[PDB]
Amino acid sequence: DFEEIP
Amino acid sequence: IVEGSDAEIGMSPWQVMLFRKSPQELLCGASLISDRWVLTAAHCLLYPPWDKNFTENDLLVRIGKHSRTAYERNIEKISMLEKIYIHPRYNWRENLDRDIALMKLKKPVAFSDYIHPVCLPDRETAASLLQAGYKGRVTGWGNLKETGQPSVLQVVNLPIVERPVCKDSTRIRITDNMFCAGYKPDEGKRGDACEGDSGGPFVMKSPFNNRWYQMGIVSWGEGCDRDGKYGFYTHVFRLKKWIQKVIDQF
Amino acid sequence: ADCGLRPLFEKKSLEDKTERELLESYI
Ligand SMILES: N=C(N)c1ccc([C@H]2[C@H]3C(=O)N(Cc4ccc5c(c4)OCO5)C(=O)[C@H]3[C@@H]3C[C@@H](O)CN32)cc1
Ligand SMILES: [Ca+2]
Ligand code: NA
Repeated sequence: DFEEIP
Repeated sequence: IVEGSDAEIGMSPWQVMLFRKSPQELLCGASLISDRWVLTAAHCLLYPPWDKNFTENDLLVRIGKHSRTAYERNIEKISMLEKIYIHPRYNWRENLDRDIALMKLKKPVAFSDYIHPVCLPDRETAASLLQAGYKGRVTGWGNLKETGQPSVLQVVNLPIVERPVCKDSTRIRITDNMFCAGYKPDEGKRGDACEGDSGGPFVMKSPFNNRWYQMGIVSWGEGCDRDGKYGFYTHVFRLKKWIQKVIDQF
Repeated sequence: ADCGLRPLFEKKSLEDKTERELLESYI
């Protein structure tokens, strides 16, 4: 459930 | 962290999240000890029984975080690893003795209100604070229950336990490089680290100079927050000669 | 030299919600 990182 | 509470903003600015690149997931906790060195447990990076053997490019370190899953734009810093150093006498076969590893970052991280290094203890620090009954603090984004994930960093304060009690609670051989902490069944209070929190810091605030010191590393336990069981931690001061050697050489 | 002093707490003389529990245990 991790938001995507740059 | 089981039976803990939400951390306050900037409460543990040395907290580091070890993040697996693929699949994306929380790998372990860790701590910032300088602008380019991060401390964690050896078992977070190397544990043959479970075919765990990470290399520098398998992960990232995320510093300055509060929310577990969100990308904290303008707050957190993401860093890549230059090199991993695992204690050469880490005993993964028997009892996780010397469960410690260092990670050197590719570039120095800038400090901020949310990112700041913790101190490492010297012999006097250890002697003064590492006493049964004295409480330290454990933080992490790990499970909230043994068998359930937090929205934000959790914190719990736990008392160091007498060595005989620690020894009598487990069949595992305990060494001088470990200490245990947690409440006893008759104390009422609860709390423990859990899956996802290992490698994170156990810190104490010196009442002499008002500075936070990392006295332990979340190393192992049997279950999480079970009555009559305690969390075991790597004794940081006992391994400081190795830490210094690595940083002095590389 | 500044290790262990939190910008949002010690540096500005503010205490967190539970640090007193730790101090009280250092008897
Ligand atoms: N305080 C706790 N309840 C606790 C702390 C750390 C762990 C760790 C660590 C742990 O307890 N064991 C099991 C283990 C214990 C003793 C050992 C051992 C393995 O090999 C030799 O001696 C591991 O593997 C690590 C594993 C990595 C993560 O998933 C979480 N888990 C579990 C519970
Ligand atoms: Ca025993
Ligand atoms: Na327990």
